[PDB]
Amino acid sequence: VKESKQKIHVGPGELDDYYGFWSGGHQGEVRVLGVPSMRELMRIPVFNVDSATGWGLTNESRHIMGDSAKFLNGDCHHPHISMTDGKYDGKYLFINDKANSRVARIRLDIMKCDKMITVPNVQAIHGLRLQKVPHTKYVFANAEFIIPHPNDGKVFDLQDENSYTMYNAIDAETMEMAFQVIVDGNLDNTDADYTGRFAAATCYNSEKAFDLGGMMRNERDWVVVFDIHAVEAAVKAGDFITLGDSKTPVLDGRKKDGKDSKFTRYVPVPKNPHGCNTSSDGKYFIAAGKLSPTCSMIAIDKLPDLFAGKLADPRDVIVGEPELGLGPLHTTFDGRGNAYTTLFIDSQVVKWNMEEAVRAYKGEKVNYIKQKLDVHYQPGHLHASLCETNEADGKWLVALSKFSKDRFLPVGPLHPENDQLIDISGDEMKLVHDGPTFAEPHDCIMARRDQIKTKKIWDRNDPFFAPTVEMAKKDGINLDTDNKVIRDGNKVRVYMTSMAPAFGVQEFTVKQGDEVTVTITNIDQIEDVSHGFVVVNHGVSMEISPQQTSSITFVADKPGLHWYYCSWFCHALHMEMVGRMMVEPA
Amino acid sequence: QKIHVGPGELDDYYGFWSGGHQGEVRVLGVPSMRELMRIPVFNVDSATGWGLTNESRHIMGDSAKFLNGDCHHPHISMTDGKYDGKYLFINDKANSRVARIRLDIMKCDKMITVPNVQAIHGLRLQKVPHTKYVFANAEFIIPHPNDGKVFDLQDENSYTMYNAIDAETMEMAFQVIVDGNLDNTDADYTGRFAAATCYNSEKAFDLGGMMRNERDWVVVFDIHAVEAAVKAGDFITLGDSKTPVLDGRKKDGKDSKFTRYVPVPKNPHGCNTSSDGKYFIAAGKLSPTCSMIAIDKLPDLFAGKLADPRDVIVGEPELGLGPLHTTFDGRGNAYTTLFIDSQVVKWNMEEAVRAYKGEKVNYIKQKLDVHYQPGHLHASLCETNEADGKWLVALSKFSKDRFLPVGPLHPENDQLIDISGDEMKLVHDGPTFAEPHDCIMARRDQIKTKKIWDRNDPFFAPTVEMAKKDGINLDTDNKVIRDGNKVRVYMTSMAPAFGVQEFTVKQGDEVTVTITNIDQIEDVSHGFVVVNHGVSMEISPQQTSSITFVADKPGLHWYYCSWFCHALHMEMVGRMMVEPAWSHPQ
Ligand code: CUZ
Ligand code: CUZ
Ligand code: CUA
Ligand code: CUA
Ligand SMILES: [Ca+2]
Ligand SMILES: [Ca+2]
Ligand SMILES: [Cl-]
Ligand SMILES: [Cl-]
Ligand SMILES: [Cl-]
Ligand SMILES: [K+]
Ligand SMILES: [K+]
Ligand code: NA
Ligand code: NA
Repeated sequence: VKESKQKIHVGPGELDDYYGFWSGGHQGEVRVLGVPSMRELMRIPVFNVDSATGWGLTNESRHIMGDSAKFLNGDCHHPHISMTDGKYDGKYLFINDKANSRVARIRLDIMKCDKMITVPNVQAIHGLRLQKVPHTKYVFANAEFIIPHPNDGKVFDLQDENSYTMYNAIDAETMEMAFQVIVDGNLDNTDADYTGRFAAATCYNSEKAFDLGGMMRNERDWVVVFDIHAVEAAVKAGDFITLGDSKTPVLDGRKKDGKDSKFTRYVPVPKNPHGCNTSSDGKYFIAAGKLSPTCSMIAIDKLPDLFAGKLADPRDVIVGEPELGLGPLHTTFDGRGNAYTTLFIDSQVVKWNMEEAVRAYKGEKVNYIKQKLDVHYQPGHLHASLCETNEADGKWLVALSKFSKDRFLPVGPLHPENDQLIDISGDEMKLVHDGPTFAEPHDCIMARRDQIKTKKIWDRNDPFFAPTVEMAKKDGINLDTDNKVIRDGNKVRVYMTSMAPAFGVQEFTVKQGDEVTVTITNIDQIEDVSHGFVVVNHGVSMEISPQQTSSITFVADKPGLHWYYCSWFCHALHMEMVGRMMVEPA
Repeated sequence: QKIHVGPGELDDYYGFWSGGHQGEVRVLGVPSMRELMRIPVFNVDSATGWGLTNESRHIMGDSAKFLNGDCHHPHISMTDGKYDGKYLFINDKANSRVARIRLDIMKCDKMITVPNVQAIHGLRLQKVPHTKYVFANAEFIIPHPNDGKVFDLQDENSYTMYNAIDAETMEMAFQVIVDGNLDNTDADYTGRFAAATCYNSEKAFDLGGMMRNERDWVVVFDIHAVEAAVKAGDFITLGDSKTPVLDGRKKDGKDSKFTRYVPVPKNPHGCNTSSDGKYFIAAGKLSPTCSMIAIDKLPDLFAGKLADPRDVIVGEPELGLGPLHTTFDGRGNAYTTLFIDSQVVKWNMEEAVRAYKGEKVNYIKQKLDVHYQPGHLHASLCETNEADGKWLVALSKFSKDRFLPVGPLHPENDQLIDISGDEMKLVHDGPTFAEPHDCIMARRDQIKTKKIWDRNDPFFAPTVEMAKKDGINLDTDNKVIRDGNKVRVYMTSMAPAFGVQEFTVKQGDEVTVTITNIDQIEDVSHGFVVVNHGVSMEISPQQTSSITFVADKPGLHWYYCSWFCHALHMEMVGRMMVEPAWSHPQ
């Protein structure tokens, strides 16, 4: 007998116990919450354009985004923290972009997106998870949609032999592509084991159809399992192809005339399975059945035998398939032997014992279902604290539901999502908080307070703005001290320091049509004294936090006097922290 | 007073938070302080497609080219000095705009760029007999014309103007040229008078210059006199704008018919009408005081019956360091933020008024420490004669240690204070992104929202007229219209299927996709994303939405529904097929 009775109120002056990193869904950002208060502490722009910080407007951010800076949107579902020996190391957060086919990396010491990649020769990055062991060497990412190769407009048929999608591995540290694996069917969600050898992904479109009925035709789709050791061996030996103008090694993981690839095995699983979740004891890949009212449990310790050809049937790695309820979508773990699964249709979270499900599969009469909790309403992902690590602590559970209906004040035709906090510390789940959120977070991830270490002020050598420091070097500029205007034909480069309540350059004059770059170094050393920079009626806006250098480029297309001001309230004389751009007529 | 809203309980008040330089409006429930909705206004919203869709860009006009805004001052329309819940208005200081939000659909439905001005900062609404005018301050002095010949702020044609917008039409009504500049503004409870603070009476551009005078002033506007001069045709126009412009400057020491200038120390900031209608209260900022202007003495001031503009001042209580803003409990007490001392001071207005007559009396009742450096503050219904004295939000600019570390950029701290009793009680610390400046609360029963769209809503009526030219009936048609190098796709949607699931175009075609969500069930919203084309929008039940993009890439391109709407949501998808340009003319 142990009861669920954790404190939920975080009063003035008290601090949260966990960080929560919420995906922003089709709003495109990442949100940092405090747990258990469920208050949003910070927003990290990633695929959105952020008016406040200038992400998407500044030269530093557009350099990280590359050519994809032309997009103003993203759709990000699956945030994950890098690991060392199967435990969070607090270094990086990665997330997908389903809308423009990207993966982004966030540095958790500065809480900024510091790298972004457009995955080549695919459409729509959905599923994303990280290698756990020995550490996060690879980010694994699913491309969801089957497309022609090449996609040059000659062939549109998804049944053609060169229409397919690929599993993607990105080098976590360099954020360059490592390899791609062609698969049969498509790819939904993915997870990795606790050794580094295996990863797995659900497939819902084994039919390679484009219509709803066609995509639901097969009694079973599959989870495809990847022998990452085998893939690495083939890349190391150089036997791969490349596609288009991308140098990424491409390996063929499709079945050929019934014959298995070295790189993959296809484990039949009902039906349009969705979630793909590694148990924290590392025993199971658990696929949520969605259209089937089940989960399927793949025994990871049978996968070597499967790939060695020792097993008569790929279904032999299935060791449990418990019946849970209508519309299972995702599963998480308390570290105590229980799994917790969302039932989208029944609108519940079901708590069940994994080892008892395995014994039921053998035909033992044993009830593995422990409890069903109503949630509100239609849950998608759920996440228990540290569930993606061998330190899963069984304390907090968030169920992220898609219809809030009557749970909050009405706010028009568009409704918030309902992310509900559930106490799982004891024998019974207890619903303790309804958290409304914008734009459909899909998944979230929690970390202990002590697993995240952040900078209080920027380092002057930070790679985030090192290209800008390089530009300054070519102009002979010492960013820490200089207040100067460089003139270069019709280009103008303003460099200034800033120190509340004054910009270091408070007026400058240019010619109508000049392309103006303004670089600002915040030389305040007091924590929290951020500055801003807005040029009135020019669409220019950006953050400069303590010891940061930030820069932005715009064309002075309007003759006359044009004011600029500090947007970050920074001092009693904030309103007076202004300057003038004077534009001489053409 | 209930502080906590548990699962299944609803908040008692709506809160409408400004987003500051993040550019949106945020809808909170009070007292839980949870964010229920985001309403994009000057920001580009990836989730709903605000700034990408044709409906939103139509409302933004040419200013749709800007991806940023800086909004500070949200206010709710009134009838006879009470909220009527029809509209919310807000400023854009970055690109000189005013936006209107329709509170039944919680969307921005109108936007205006204020002509011949730079930086719309202060904004407030006429109270009586209703909100006929939106009053808005242009903060920065500029030359007229601003054509690059003259830059001097001391030129006789360099000035700023006070701005009145017709609330219902969202067209300019008039502009009043003023001496000095403009900061914040409020209106009386008769409709005759508005008032604004000025901090740059010096017409300087440097910090020392702007602080030189011991007093600036609050300028008072006789709206009756302005309206009468407009009716009589007694006005000019500036540049290409037909807005009536009136001259409220002093000339050679003689007052305008339209304005009186009340000397007030010192770089004063907040300008707040007491809920009993007695006072304009200006916060002294650099002077440790507030100055109370007796509204019932203004008739005598404009009739030349007073010896000295100071004679309308009837109190100037000393409150503490850095008074910024004042609000009201409706019980005769005022509450003022002290930015420097980092407190809210509660004081009794009538006792301050007799202390100004020399009657020694302690008008200060309590000082509450806030965390840290408060800017605006807001008591529930403070802007109406229904000011109820229950809740107070102080919106602070430095959160320092009050929340978990999240890197060099910190959240703001908006603190909920119980003022229902004699003693202010700090109950909740609410972290927020991007610097909310002001917020406004409304009782739950003052806001009436629509659960699904009306098919004749003006928000998308232009789109309906477009469809009519094509013979479309949006409620039923699934058609692809071709028109040269334009393609107009019209479809219905109903979970989990798009009404048009594939279409074919030529490379280079300009494609418009119009979607009408014909689901009738509340909260069943759909989305639309074209992979790798930067296209994303919301379509909520009974809404029509449209978006335009170029099919610049040959081949098959998937589109999908971004709003989780159904168990088969992963499968609500379609295909755009783009025929290569080398197979088509040119
Ligand atoms: Cu993209 S899917 Cu269950 Cu993760 Cu939401
Ligand atoms: Cu724009 S100022 Cu006190 Cu309102 Cu923040
Ligand atoms: Cu710098 Cu406010
Ligand atoms: Cu329509 Cu999900
Ligand atoms: Ca299938
Ligand atoms: Ca002054
Ligand atoms: Cl998953
Ligand atoms: Cl238990
Ligand atoms: Cl104010
Ligand atoms: K939703
Ligand atoms: K701040
Ligand atoms: Na990159
Ligand atoms: Na307009």
